[PDB]
Amino acid sequence: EWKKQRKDSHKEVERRRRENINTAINVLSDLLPV
DNA sequence: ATAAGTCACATGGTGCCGAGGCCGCTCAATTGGTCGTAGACAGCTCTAGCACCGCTTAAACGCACGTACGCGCTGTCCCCCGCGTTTTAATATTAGTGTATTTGATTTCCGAAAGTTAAAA
Repeated sequence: EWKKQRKDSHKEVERRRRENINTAINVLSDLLPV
């Protein structure tokens, strides 16, 4: 049924968001003096 | 309108910190069990006892009594000490050295034990 697929896709996009935040934090951290 | 998307919310869970709760290792001497032998015993016979008379006269106890002997006696000699005093040496403190003991690791020592037999009234 389609509703579980909707939930799975929503979960996937949420995970992508969560990963993007960490990637941005890491690349920002790599530039700092310390 | 709705698939994508951001977002916060809500719950997940993973990690580290005590901590009170079980647990692990060891040695005391108990008691469990088991060999083998001191122990009490099993017919026993005869020892030196200990009466059990049955004498004798050698001790012995009293009968007498006697110097010896005692026991306080008594002038007096003496000596011990109660102090008083100077001494006087006994405190009782530190001390490090100089063996004195000393407790590990053997490491020989040697006689109790197991044959084997010498000797033994």
